[PDB]
Amino acid sequence: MILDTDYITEDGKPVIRIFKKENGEFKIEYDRTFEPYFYALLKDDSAIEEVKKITAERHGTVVTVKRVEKVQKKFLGRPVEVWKLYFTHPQDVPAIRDKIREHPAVIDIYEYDIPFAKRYLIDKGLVPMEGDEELKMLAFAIATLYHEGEEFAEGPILMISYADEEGARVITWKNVDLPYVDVVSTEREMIKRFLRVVKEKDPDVLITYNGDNFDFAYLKKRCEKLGINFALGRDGSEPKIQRMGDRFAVEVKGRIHFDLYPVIRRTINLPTYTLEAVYEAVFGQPKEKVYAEEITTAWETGENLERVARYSMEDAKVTYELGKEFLPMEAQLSRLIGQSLWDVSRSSTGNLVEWFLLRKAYERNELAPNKPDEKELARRRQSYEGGYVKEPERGLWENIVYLDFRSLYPSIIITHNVSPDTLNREGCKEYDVAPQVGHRFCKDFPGFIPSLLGDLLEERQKIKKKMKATIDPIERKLLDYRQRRIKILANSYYGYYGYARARWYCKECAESVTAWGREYITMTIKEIEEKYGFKVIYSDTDGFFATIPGADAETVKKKAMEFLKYINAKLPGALELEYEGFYKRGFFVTKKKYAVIDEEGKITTRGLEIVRRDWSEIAKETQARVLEALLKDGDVEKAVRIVKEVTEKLSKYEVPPKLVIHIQITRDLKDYKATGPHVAVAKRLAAGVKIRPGTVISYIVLKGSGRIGDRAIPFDEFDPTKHKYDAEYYIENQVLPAVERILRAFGYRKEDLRYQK
DNA sequence: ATTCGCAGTTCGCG
DNA sequence: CGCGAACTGCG
Ligand SMILES: Nc1ncnc2c1ncn2[C@@H]1OC[C@H](OP(=O)(O)OP(=O)(O)OP(=O)(O)O)[C@H]1O
Ligand SMILES: [Mg+2]
Repeated sequence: MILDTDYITEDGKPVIRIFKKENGEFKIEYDRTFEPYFYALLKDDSAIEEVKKITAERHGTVVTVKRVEKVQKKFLGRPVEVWKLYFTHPQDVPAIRDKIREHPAVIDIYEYDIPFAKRYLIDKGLVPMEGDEELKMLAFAIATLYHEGEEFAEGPILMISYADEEGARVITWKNVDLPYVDVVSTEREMIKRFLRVVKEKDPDVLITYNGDNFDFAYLKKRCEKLGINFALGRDGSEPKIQRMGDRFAVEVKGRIHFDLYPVIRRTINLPTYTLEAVYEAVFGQPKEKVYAEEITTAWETGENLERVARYSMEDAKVTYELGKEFLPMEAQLSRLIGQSLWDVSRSSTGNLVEWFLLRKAYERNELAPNKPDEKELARRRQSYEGGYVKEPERGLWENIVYLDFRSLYPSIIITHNVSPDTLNREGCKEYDVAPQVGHRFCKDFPGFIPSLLGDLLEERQKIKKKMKATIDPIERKLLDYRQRRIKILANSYYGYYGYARARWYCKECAESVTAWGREYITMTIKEIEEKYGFKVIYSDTDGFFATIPGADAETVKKKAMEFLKYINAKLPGALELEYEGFYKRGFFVTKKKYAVIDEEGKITTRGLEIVRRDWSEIAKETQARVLEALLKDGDVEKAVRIVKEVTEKLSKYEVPPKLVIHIQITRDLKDYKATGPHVAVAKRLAAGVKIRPGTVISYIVLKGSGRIGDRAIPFDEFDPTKHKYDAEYYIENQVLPAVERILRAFGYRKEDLRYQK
């Protein structure tokens, strides 16, 4: 099982390093034979010798062209012969590719911007994480002595806990008597103790939670203080850090640093991403949280250190369980894209498509295009129209059915052969003309990209069928996450057409897939109203909510199933309309804001203020309560009593202050053109932190009139006595708007609700 | 740093 | 105050 790939330089030569474990043994393979290259299209084959003389220099040493080869490639399905220019070192290309393209005898060059490590996997035909090997893995987490100081790693690490299959152990240098706690002399003795354990446990996957930005960054800066060689890797190297765009990540060579934080962010969407809520949302079991202020206060006095070692023991055991459930999900995802697990688990969806097509373009012998310069990327500022959101029928309806298309946008690409190489190809015999935009796509041959999208949806349906055949609630819950990732990955190919930095950028292909679907969802809605006589309530892009105004649930289900028989046969190719779910009652506020319930006791909310992160907890709590009462048995008279019991309770001072709103800071400190209630909290207290993009600023609005921007004052600087809370504003700006937008369909102009006296 | 459609707060500002 | 620009997060 190829774990990862790498390359180093020995005396000006490249040495590919293949990290793999096979038959239960770790092994490194070195390949000094592989050679970098990039293709060049020439006007004539007589001017190749005058091109074989181009010379540059990287660091004061001459750059030449090693070997030259003549191959036949296919540019967007068009045959072409380009010259393959081999070089001695991968870094020779960026020093000479710009001098070669400026040559008057060349037309253009391709495949000059690609990592030499990923090039070895694209060529040769190697897929990481491919095999039946059982990977030995352990998770670890650390506890720090954190005062409210300034420097990052000024406080020492107190206890490094780790957990594998044998259990969770803690290593501290303080007097703690527990079965799983290892006591050492000083902080230096436990860091070298952790190295002794990592080398002894022999793991291939190092699991951490936010270890990219904290743990490895903390242990490193702490070893700078103690002068310790943090040789974690199989190669014997210290954990290397690579900056990804803005943030950074840490890799351990010879192993796989599995940071669960970037993976779980995309896998499941939750209000908070603390390890307590993640373990609760995945395993249904509560986990306690002790804070650094509680840890520091407990370590200074030397008392209550049993909980700190108990909490740290939980962090290692919880991280290992999570890292064990999500590893097969990222292992297969690494097999699809064909790159290292460390890259795939933390890279964007746009790069996963980039790595996948480059591997396929080498199989199809397709010469991949290039990324745009400033000129071409400026042309791609064009926008297109896509998505038909129907104005919903405001009010409460019953016995509603949600019939949504199954992978609408990818199926349109597969069925209509939507591809840049099929777009307006003059000469073919069969065309598929797109609505409104008028683009036509050749169908004589399977175009590049639709042929790849077919097998991706087959890998998702296999996971969908495993869910039905699985009785384990947690094991089937992970499969729901896997089939959901393939859905997001498939639609990324459609958005990849609209991506300005995409190699296979085709706005026409993107605008056509949006032209379709808009035609399909409007066609499908009219077939339900004119025939069968459904009352379509609201549609977004893939489906709609339809019902019969008076028929019971039995008639609506049967008639909807017959409608599925009378649409799928009419829809061509991969286009299919499926029965996703029936619902007892459902409220539709406005566009993309609605609530719905199953026949079984549960509530599903989409777009409403409950899911919004930047709202007061009382606004989400009350809105969920008035929704829970409405969908259970109507009883709006009882729901109105709920909207008044909190406003009257808001007259007196609130419960221990919820009413915390959360808005992170985008842009950069002062790059704003307008300051709201937050940002003003960032403008103040800035002389503070770096105020880097992505910092949540939670404030509390108090005092009285005017601002807003001048009435907050966050949460860390709050006092219920000297700083009189408002107990208002939230009755007009938080709670009441998120509620009136619901009850207004019943005839309440907010004249009711309050007042006293 | 896949695409676009979407409701909404906030408020400087003639 | 009504309207628009900026800003936030969700689908
Ligand atoms: N991030 C996205 N960007 C653009 N279009 C998207 C995105 N996610 C989805 N879409 C597209 O817009 C809607 C549609 O995603 P559905 O919620 O309707 O779910 P499925 O149909 O894919 O999969 P199912 O049958 O429910 O199992 C998808 O085509
Ligand atoms: Mg969805």
